[PDB]
Amino acid sequence: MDLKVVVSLSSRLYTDEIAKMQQRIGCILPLASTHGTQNVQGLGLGQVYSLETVPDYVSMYNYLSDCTLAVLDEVSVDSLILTKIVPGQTYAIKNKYQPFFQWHGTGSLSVMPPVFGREHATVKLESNDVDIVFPMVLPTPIAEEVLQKILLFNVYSRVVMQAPGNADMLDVHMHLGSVSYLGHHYELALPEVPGPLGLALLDNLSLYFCIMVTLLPRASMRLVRGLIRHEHHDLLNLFQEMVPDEIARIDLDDLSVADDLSRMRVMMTYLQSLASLFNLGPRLATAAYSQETLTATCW
Amino acid sequence: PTIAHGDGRRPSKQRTFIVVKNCHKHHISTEMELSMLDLEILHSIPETP
Amino acid sequence: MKVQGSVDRRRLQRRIAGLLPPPARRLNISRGSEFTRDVRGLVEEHAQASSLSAAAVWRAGLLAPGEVAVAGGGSGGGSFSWSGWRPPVFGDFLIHASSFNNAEATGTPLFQFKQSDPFSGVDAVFTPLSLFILMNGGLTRMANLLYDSPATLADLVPDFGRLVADRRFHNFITPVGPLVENIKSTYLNKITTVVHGPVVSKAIPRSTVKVTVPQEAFVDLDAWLSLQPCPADARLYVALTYEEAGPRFTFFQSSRGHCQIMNILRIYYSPSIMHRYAVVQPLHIEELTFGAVACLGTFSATDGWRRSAFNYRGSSLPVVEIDSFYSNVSDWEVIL
Repeated sequence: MDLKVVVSLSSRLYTDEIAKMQQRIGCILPLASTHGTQNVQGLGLGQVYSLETVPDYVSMYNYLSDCTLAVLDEVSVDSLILTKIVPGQTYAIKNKYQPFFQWHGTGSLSVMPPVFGREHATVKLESNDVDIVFPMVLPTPIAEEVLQKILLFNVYSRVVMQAPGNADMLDVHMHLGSVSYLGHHYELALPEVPGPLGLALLDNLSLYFCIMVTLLPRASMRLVRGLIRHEHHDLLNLFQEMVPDEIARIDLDDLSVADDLSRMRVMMTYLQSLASLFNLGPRLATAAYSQETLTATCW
Repeated sequence: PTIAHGDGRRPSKQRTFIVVKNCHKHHISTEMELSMLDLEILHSIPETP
Repeated sequence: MKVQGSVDRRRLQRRIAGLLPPPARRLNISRGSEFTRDVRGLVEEHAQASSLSAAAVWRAGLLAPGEVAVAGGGSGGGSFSWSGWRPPVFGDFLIHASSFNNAEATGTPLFQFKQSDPFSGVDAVFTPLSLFILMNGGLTRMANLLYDSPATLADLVPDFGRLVADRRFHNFITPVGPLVENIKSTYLNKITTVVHGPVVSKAIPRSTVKVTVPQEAFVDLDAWLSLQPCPADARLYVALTYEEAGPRFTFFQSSRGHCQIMNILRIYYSPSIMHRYAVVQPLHIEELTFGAVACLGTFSATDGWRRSAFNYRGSSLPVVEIDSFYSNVSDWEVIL
C-alpha cells in the first residue's frame, strides 16, 4: 500500500551536485533493505562495484536480482525519496540513462549493471564520501547481445589472451569490443582479466553443450550438407562453399525417423532449461512510451 | 574592533564576518505486525459470550 | 436559452464521486487522542464468512461485485483493490480413501499423478510421505505406520518401473498445493487444496494453516552456503532426482533468485552426479537426465519456518512448518 523509502544523508551535499542527482529522476536503483528509513551505504550499486576491487559483471548481475528495486522520486539537500518496485503494481518509469537508447512501445525492458561505462553511471557524492552507481536498463533484444559479448570475451581472451601478433584485435575487439545500434556505435567496457564468477558461469554452459552434443539429430546435418553446395541462402553465406569437416564425419549413418524423434525430444528439454541460464537479471514489461515525454509505464 | 598603535604598521581597516548555519533532518521508523484473524474480528459484532 | 449540448455535468459528478476515493493510508498520530475510531478504520480488515441470515449477508457484504467482499452498501467498494489481495483458488479432488491417510497435517503439500486412462472418475494424489513408500528410525518408520500395503500405491502408478528408467516420471507429477480441508468418507474422500493463492483455512472458527515438510527432506539451501542484500520474499522448491538406489524427493529454501539457485544445485548435487555417472551407469539416449526442480510458492524471508513434531500412534517425526505461504507453482526445469 504505502511503498516508499527515504534515505537520509549524514552530511549536506553540495550545490553543484544537487543538479546532477535531479537529472537522474525516475531512474531505478537497487536498495539493500526494504524498510521505510535507510542510510546511503546500501543505496546504490557502488558497494559491489568498488573502485579498489576488480569489477565482476556477473557478481553485479547476481546482486541486482537479490536486491529490492526502487524508482527515484525527489531530491533534497538532506534526503532522497524513493518508491519500491513490487510484483503486483504498476509504475511510471523514465528513460534517463546516459548512453542513450530509444525504447520501443510495448516491449520488455531489461536491467543490467553499468557495462558501457563506469563514468556514465556514477554520481559522485564528494560530501558524504560515497558514489551512487545506477544500473543500466535497455530494451531486452539489445541487452541479450550485450550479455553475449561479455561472456564470449572471457573465453576468447583466454586462448588468444596475450599474443604478440595481431591475433587479439583481429576479431575480439572487432567483434566483441562494441555494440552497434541504429546509426550509432557504443563502446563496451571489457574487463582485462576475469577472475570471479565469469568462468564459473561459463562452466555451466559447457556442461550443457557436452550433454547436447550427443543429442544432435542427424537429419539436421544432412540437410545443411546439401544446402551449402546446391542452393544459396542469406543464412548460409557464413559457410563458404566448403562444408565443415566434422559434419562430414558424424553423418556417416543413414537416417532413421525413430532415432531423431527421441533426440529432438530429449534435446528440447535441455533447451527450455537453457533459458533460465541466460537471464541473470530482472526484466520489466512496458505498456506505453512517448519519445517527447521519455516516460514509459513499466510493470 | 581594533587598536591604535604607534608603529608604522599597516593598519587593519574595519572588518566584519558573515557566517551561515543550516538545518539537518532526521527520520525515525518502526514496524509492528498483526494477524488477519485479529483484525477481522474487530469488524464483526459478536454473537455469543 | 440553456441549450442542451452534451451529457449533463451534474450527473457525471455524482458518478465520478464514487470512483474517486482511493484506499486510506498514512494517518497521523496524536497522543492527545492516543486512539481514534479513525485508526480503527485504517486497521480493520473486514473479512468474509457471514452467518447466512438474510441481512447478515448484507451487513457483511458478501454480495459485492468485486472479488473481495466490502460492506457499506453503496458507500462501500471504494478501495478497488486491497494492495493486490487475491482470494485463494481451490482445487477439488476425488480420491480413494485407502490411498490417503486421514491423519495428515492439513498443510502438507500434495502431488497429483496424471492417470493415463480417459473418462476416469477418481484422481490419484500423493503426499510427500506416500511418495516415499512408492519410490522404495526416521522417515522410514513414520511412513510405514501411515501407509501399509505399499501395493495400493503401486497400482495407482502402473508405469512406475518404466517412467523412472526413461527419466520421465517427474512430468506426470504436478504440484498442487497444501491441504486445506479434508472430508472423511469411507469409500471416496473429497480433498480440497489451494492452487495459486494465499493459503488460508476455511474453518469457521478462523485458524491459521502452516505448510509442513518432513525435516529429513528439508534442506535449507541458505545456511548451507554458510555486503549482501536482504530481500523480502523467499521461495520453496522440490527436486525429483533419479539416483542409483532410487528416485529421491527433497525440498529447498532460499531467496537468491532463479539463475543463481540452478547453479547452487549443480554444486550441491555434484557428488551424487559423479557417483551415479560412475562406472555404475553407461551412456544411453534417455538415461541422461538427472533431475527436475520446480517452485511451489513464496513466503516471508528472515523468519517463517519453525521446527516441530508430528505425532501418530505414539511415534514422532521431526517436521518444519512454514508460516503464511503463498502458492505459486511453476513447471519443472531439468538440471544436469
